[PDB]
Amino acid sequence: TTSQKHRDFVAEPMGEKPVGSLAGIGEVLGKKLEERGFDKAYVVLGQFLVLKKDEDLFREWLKDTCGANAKQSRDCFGCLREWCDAFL
Amino acid sequence: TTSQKHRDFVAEPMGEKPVGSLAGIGEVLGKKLEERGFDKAYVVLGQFLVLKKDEDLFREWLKDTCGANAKQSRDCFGCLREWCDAFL
Amino acid sequence: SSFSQHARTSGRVAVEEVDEEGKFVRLRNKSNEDQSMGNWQIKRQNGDDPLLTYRFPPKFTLKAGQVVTIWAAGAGATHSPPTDLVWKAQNTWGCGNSLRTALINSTGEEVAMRKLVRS
Repeated sequence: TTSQKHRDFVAEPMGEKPVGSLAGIGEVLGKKLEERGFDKAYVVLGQFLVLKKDEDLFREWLKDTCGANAKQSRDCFGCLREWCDAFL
Repeated sequence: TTSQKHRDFVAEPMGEKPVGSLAGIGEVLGKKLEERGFDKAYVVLGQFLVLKKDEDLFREWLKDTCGANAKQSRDCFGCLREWCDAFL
Repeated sequence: SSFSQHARTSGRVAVEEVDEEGKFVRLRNKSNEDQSMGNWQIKRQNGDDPLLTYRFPPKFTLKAGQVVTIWAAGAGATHSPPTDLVWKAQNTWGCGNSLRTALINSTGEEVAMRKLVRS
């Protein structure tokens, strides 16, 4: 159901992990996000929080920022929601 | 150095504390932030993360958002920074 | 194990192991320095059940790399400080699909937590 990257991120607090540590973000999307400014995982976390944990708004923002597709956006959103419910 | 409210907030994860739980945020500031949309502690935390933990930018945004002063903004920034250092 | 573990540690002591059936809770000093845990507390929340709090003795030391295991009364272990403390006042740590274990210092600050969630 969930990739190993997802579980690895959810297991422990993010701290200062690179944006590439999120589930569903690889080298390409990671590079685009870093160019956009969100060059740390917790920054994407904060942008997730600002949209008040709404799935549609976060998925659409991610798609418009980097160009991800349905599966990558879904995995990133699910990982972030689980991390929030496990640590926040 | 810090008021009791600051210690109370820094002690534990925010969870679902309302904006009124933030150190340096009172009834007037809390009401203003809730009117703006920042209706929970985690929203302010996410907005703090988006500005990459910068003191100046965070305090400026707070000042332009609710009209808080130097003391309240300083307390808010300090409490959020220490909470991030403790749990995030 | 059907249980996913999520762990956070801010001090020298981490919540090393949490029993799935509520028999014991095992903590370890993952630092090279001994930690004094006088008046320290363990907070256990099992779903919506009322919080269960265990209190350490007013003076207690966990040396570097060592383990202290707080056993329940129903575990049938042998009480033997400083390595094995038995909670005779509580039958078991409790069971359910939401088990949160937090370590709290003498000042009331949460220094570690380990939460297990089952589908």
